[PDB]
Amino acid sequence: AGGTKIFGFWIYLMSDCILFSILFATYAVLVNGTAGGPTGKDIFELPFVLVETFLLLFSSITYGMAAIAMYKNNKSQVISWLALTWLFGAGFIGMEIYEFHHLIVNGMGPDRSGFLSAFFALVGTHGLHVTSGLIWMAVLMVQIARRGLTSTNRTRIMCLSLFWHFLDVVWICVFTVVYLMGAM
Amino acid sequence: AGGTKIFGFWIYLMSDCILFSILFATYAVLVNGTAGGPTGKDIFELPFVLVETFLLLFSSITYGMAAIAMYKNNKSQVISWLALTWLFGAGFIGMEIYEFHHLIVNGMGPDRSGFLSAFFALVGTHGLHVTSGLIWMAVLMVQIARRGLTSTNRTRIMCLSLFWHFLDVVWICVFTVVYLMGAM
Amino acid sequence: GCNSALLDPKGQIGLEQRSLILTAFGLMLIVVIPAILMAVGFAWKYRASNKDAKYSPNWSHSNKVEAVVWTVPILIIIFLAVLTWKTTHALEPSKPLAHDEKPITIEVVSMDWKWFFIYPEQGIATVNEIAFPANTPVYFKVTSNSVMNSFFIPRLGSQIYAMAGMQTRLHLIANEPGTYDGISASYSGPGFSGMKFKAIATPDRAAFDQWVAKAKQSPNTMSDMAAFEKLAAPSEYNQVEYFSNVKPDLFADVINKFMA
Amino acid sequence: GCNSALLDPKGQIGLEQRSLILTAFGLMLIVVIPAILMAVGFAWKYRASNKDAKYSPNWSHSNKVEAVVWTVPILIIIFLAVLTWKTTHALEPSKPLAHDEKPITIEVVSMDWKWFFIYPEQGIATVNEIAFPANTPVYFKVTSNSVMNSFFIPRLGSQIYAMAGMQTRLHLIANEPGTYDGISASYSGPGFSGMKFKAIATPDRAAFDQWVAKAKQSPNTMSDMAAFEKLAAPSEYNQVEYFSNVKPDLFADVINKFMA
Amino acid sequence: SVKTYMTGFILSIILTVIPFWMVMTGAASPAVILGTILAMAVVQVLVHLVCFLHMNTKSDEGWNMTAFVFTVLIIAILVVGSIWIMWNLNYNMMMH
Amino acid sequence: SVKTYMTGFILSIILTVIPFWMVMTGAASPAVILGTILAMAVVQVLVHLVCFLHMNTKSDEGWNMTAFVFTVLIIAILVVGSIWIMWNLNYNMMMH
Amino acid sequence: MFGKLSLDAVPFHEPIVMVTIAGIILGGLALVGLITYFGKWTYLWKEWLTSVDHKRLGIMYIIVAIVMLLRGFADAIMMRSQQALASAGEAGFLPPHHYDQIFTAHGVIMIFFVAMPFVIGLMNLVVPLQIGARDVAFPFLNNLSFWFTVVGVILVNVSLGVGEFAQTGWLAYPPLSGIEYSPGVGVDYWIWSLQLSGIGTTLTGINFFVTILKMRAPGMTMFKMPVFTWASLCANVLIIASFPILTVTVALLTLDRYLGTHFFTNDMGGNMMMYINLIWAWGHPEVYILILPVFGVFSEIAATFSRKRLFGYTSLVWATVCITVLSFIVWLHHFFTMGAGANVNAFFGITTMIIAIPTGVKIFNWLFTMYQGRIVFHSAMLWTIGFIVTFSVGGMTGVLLAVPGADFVLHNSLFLIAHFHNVIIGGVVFGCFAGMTYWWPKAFGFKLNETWGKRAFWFWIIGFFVAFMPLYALGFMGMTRRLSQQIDPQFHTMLMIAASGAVLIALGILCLVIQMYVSIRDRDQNRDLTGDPWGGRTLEWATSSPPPFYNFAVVPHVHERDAFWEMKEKGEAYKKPDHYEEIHMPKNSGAGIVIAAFSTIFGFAMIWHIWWLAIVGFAGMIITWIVKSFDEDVDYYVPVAEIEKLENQHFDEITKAG
Ligand code: HEO
Ligand code: HEM
Ligand SMILES: [Cu+2]
Repeated sequence: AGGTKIFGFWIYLMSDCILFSILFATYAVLVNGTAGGPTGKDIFELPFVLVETFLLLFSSITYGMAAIAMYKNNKSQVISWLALTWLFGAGFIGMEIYEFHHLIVNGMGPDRSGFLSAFFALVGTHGLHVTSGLIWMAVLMVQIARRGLTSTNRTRIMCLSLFWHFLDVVWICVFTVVYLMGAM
Repeated sequence: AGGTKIFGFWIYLMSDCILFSILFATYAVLVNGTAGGPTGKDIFELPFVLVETFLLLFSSITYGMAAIAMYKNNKSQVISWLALTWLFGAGFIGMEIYEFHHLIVNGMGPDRSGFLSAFFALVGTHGLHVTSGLIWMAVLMVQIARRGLTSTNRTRIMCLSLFWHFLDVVWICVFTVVYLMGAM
Repeated sequence: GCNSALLDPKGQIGLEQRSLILTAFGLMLIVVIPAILMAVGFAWKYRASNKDAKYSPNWSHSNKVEAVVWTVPILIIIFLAVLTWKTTHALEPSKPLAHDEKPITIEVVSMDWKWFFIYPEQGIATVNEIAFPANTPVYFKVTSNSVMNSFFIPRLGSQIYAMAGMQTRLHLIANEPGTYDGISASYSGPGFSGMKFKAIATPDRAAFDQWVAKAKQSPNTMSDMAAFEKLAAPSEYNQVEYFSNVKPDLFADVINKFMA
Repeated sequence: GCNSALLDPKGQIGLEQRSLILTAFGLMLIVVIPAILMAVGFAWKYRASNKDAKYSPNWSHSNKVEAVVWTVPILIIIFLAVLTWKTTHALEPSKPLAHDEKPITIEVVSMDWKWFFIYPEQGIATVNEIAFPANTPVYFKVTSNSVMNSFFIPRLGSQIYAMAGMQTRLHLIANEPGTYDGISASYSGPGFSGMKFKAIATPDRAAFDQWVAKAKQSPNTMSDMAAFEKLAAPSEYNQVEYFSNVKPDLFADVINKFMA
Repeated sequence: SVKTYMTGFILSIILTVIPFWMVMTGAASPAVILGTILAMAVVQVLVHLVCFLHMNTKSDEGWNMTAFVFTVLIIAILVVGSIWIMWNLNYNMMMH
Repeated sequence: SVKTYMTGFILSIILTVIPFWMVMTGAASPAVILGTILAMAVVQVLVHLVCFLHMNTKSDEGWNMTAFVFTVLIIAILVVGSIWIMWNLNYNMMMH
Repeated sequence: MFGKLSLDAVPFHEPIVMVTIAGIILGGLALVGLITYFGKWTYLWKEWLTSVDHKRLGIMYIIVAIVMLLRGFADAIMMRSQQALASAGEAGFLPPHHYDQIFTAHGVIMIFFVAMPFVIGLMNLVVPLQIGARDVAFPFLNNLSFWFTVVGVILVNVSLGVGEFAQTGWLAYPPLSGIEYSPGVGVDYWIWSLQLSGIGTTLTGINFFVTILKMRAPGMTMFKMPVFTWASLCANVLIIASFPILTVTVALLTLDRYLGTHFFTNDMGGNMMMYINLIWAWGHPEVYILILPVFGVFSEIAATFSRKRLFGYTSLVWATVCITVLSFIVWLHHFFTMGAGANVNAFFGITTMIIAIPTGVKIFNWLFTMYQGRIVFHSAMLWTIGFIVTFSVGGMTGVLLAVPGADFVLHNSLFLIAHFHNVIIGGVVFGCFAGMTYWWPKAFGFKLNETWGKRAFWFWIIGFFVAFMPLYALGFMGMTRRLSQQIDPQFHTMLMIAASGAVLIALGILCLVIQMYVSIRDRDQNRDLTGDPWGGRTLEWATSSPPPFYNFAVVPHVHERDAFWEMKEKGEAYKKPDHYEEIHMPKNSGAGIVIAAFSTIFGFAMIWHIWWLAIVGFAGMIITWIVKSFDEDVDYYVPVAEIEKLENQHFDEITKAG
């Protein structure tokens, strides 16, 4: 039963891979779109992106430890690891929201240029994906606290593992293409 | 037992297909090779090639009738059809030898130009192939007359069928590429 | 239609395109006609009613039949693809025509629900009309002042798109003098039906010079962007108009309006 | 070799070729070095003598290992193939060099077991020696009077073939003035070892004009095909020779000898 | 059977007669007179193989056909490659 | 196991630190600074998938992997196609 | 109540839209009245409105597709009448402001809400039965997908009632559909309708792709499935790999329209061309999603009615796989006239021409399936023969259009409309009606009236020829698409002939309705007793003509290609199992309709800029999803008694009929 659901979620992640590849192509076409506006070199702070990358990687490792603990048939360990993963994810989302607020207030919003619009679209799509993952972690933790480690709960944890690791892979591609290559 | 021998002869014919394709490529490269000498339009007589094609096709049909007669377990019919096929093949070889003699005597031999050399090579290779087929028919008929329709004889007849039909296919390609296209 | 716009063209490009259409039609017929013929033949000959018809309820694969089925389409596609490559590389609108006469440059700005044309060498402007001498190459530089449009003269030959802040190149030559219809092949809005103009292929140069002189006598002038914007007001079924004085670089300014 | 002909070149084309060699070397090392290291590592660590080594006599497939094995070669070949395409399209010998100075045309006829050079613009001929000013593009038109040869100056850059009745184009520029060795890279017969010449990249133009004037003082002249054929006699280890007067179209006549 | 051989013979007669008659009379544009004769030749090639040709066992109907298909791909590589390479090598040595 | 996750974590730290340090300092030619970071990213992409990513059943080890491979070919078609088409479409509309 | 919505949003003045709204609302009121009078509200709620069951959702897709076909064809009639009147130098009765709305709405409805619902209906109806499964992998996901499609349909219909619809064509090209040139709310209707429909279709694709691979009957290998299952798997692969492109493209356009970004604007460095590429990157796979399953249907029919085994099974499956692979590298053939380089145009032309070979192979396999078989002239077989004849000409015109040289003058001309309508009517709707008449007994337990079916088929084919053959000539004459006013009189005659064709197709549609009515009226005389009306090869015909909510009492064991045909040949087709076992089944869920209602509210609020209502709708969707994620009582167990009773009833029917 779990196998079919996990395979279905894997096919959904492949669909989501196509979804993100289209945004990547759109950004690549509109990378030089900006006219009389800020460029990649002018606004991208590399230390901020490095801190974001390390915190999301810490989130991935903590969730992995949660999956190992679930294989170890322990509830408290899984709850603690999920809490730490959610805290790291919340920190990452906080930094992304702060960066977007700073860009918008300084009159560099998505309505300024094609380049800024494409940048906002891609990073925003990743942001909504990560916040969906965070809401899923919240509902999964409140379900574990009142139901325990059941077959359905194990299947949900495996699906969320696939989702979270996929998001980290997408973020690797994002910082490689958008942030790091732009600031070159 | 017959299956393995027939399959082996089929693979040999595929090797021979590669052999003839190399000569075709060589002729195609050296088609305009002739310098201060006869061209395709100047020497190719289309009626002669039409008579050659019809006589070789008659050879193929008669040999097919021989194969049908062999399936009908009749000796005399197979002998008669093989004799008629050999006569048609001998006629075809006669016309080819006459054409080569006429070309050589008129000072248009293979030592005159690249085009004439390539033409001689391809048509000569086909000629030696057909005369090998004729010698094979001669030995096969003299074997049938003194041994009858045995398993070995049936296998040899099938192999010679494959060989002869392959030669007719090669001649179709030859008159299409060399004779008919040249005279265009 | 025997007397159709595409099957009886007046331009050269039209003639090669018609020849290509007919050759393609011929090549596809050799496979399509047998398909329909065999469909009707097998429907009629092998119906349930017939008793003499051969019944084969276990013959479910044939190597010969499969080989024949696969081969002929492959060969037809190979020949038509070689023809496609040759024609596509030989009928690119962004390619100058091979002719003795020097090409005449026409700039085509596509306003909302109307057509605007500029002769920079002659220094004149027209609305919903063009003119050029017969048997002379014509070089169209096409852009859109607004929403995407499609410059198209069916009889002369190939069409092209007009997009904001982008210049697209096209070449057309007329073999026979006369009047030809020109439309838009891209829906631009309510007044899209309105977009209609006439191409006059004059018998000789002298008629073209007379037409240019007549356009030069227009009281109206297009010297500034303000006049261009005043004309560019949303209007429907605009009549043929003429403008004597034209800014040396108007097409450039129209493109640079969108900073591209 | 650090001070090698190819790893310490003096020509531009040599410099891009050395850079390309080093980049390719670097890209292939990232996969090759681990292969040899793992070979030695698995030979030593997992020998029959070791008892602590993990034994897996049924682990015969791994999806992770197979994915890793397939992926890295594919990526390395993709990057090096993109580099290969760019460099190959940018280092074609049949491509004029981008430089301010006008290229100097040298014709290279490859006689049996010797090298012949013609300066048509300067109207001089040489045997087993060339000269050209430094930081100036040189345009070689190379053909063979006989059996296939290979024109090659290792320090300057790329080589080419010399074939009977066929002109082949090459471009070379020298960044540093001096004397460079030139050989044949195609075995032409017993005297193939003999084929050796010197390329003199003069510090300035004036030295090149002095060399041209010195060649002009040669008592010998190459005005007719009879003199060319007399020189073209089979000879071995031919010394450096000069010829003052040259037929305006000698290279053309040498090619047309084979009617091509 | 005799029927398939007779059908092949008739199709071969037609696909040999038509190209010969077309070329000897110049009944069309040279492009058409080339394309159509090549098409009829390859069909006529297929005609002889489809009818006259027969394999006794029929046992490796999958196999023998696979061998035939592979023998083609190699020819389509070698001939086209040689023609293309020599076209390029002849275009790059002309006195220009 | 914990071992494979820790190994993945260490490799991820290295493959994230090196590109960042290289870009911020301009330690090489821009061509190298692009090629090497792309290589490390795709390796680092593989690193996360090889170690952190893990399937429970492992049952369709043939299948799940086939799905992953196909999802790539489509991306390599769409992204490269879009970039190439837009490069050509932008080169053909410049004021020349 | 807030935002752009007001008393001026409803068109009081325009009579045509008001009489259309009156017709729709009186129809709805009459249907509600009839349902209330018969008191079938409860039955529909527990058995139809909220059913995980695949057969019910399939039948409901068929119902939605049929009812939307009427609106689509009404728009077609109105456009054809307007063109005919405008050709005669008359002002006509449809202003451009209404004609643009009509053709855009017609395109959107007939592509998204007529073809796809019917095709996915057929998939839900037969695919789980054919593979020998009891249900789909994700039943609740299937129910949610149905309700999302219904939400899209509701938004498109209510667009007429309040505000207006998009006037930018059925694909909404960027510069016209931008906020600068389209200030109306129609483009928002288009955006949100297609977004929610796309989400539904993506979920459907994932569901079917998992179901086909994972829940096959034991002993049925991949190369032993019926061809329709192969075609369905290929179509679902295309859906999964394609629909994200549409989702992202529409999301980018709505970001441009709402937050004033510059993705596709003509200024501030926006690249408008990008949108076209992206939409066509999604556009061309979509059409194969419409054409792959129907091919399967015809294959199935070709197997059933020729009374012989299907020809070239391996060739057919390899051809459909080749079509699936090639349908991603050909999209640029939509805009050769954009002005891309000769290299790109030639390459895309060649690769678009290449995909023709597998379709030809499939047509020839069907022809040789009819070669030496006993053909019965049933409605389905007539549909198949008509499909072959029409689709051959359609494909011919298509490969002709795929050449860039021909495309440089035939692009956006009525030749293109003749092509796409020709191939759609030939393949999609023909396969739809063929499947509907072929699988009707497996959905209701009685057969369709053959006389009315044959009349409808003849009317459809003759009407289609008469209506669309003149469009080829008009395309040749240089008349372009989407012309409304002052049409050149030289195009009058052909258009008049087209008008005649239109009314012929109308009669066909009327015939179809009458057929269904009489088929419902005389159900007691045309019942399918044995469960095998036409002697079908596949497992679906093993069950009773009303299939139980559990497809099979015992999951069948398969050893060969045609399972049911081999079972009949061996003489073990109807054998009583020794004992029946308790069957695990999923419960009916009511959360699908709640999520659908919340999504409808969210979409409507987004269109009319009612921000608080949109937030309420989105929060409602997420809260309903989270709440349904809590409860665990989602499945139950069917006892041995009920299974034994139904099986005994079915076997008694077999014995009495046999
Ligand atoms: C059912 C719907 C559907 C399907 C499956 C197809 C599939 C095809 N389409 Fe039609 N298309 C369809 C409906 C449309 N197509 C379109 C766009 C479109 C365009 C671009 C429009 C333009 O250039 O202006 C071309 C050239 C064609 C041609 C074809 C071809 C060659 C195929 C092929 O994939 C299949 C063709 C079938 C064949 C070829 C079978 C016949 C062959 C036989 C029997 C063998 C004979 C052998 C040979 C011909 C070699 N399609 C559009 C966009 C309209 C718009 O712009 O809004 C629509 C709606
Ligand atoms: C049943 C008979 C049908 C008729 C008589 C019909 C008629 C028409 C007409 C007249 C047009 C406008 C063409 C023009 O611009 O001049 C049109 C457009 C269109 N039709 Fe249909 N149609 C029919 C069925 C279908 C079906 C079944 C579909 C889809 C599966 C479909 C899809 C379209 C599309 C996509 C357009 C283009 C809309 C646009 O240009 O924006 N049609 N139809
Ligand atoms: Cu298409």
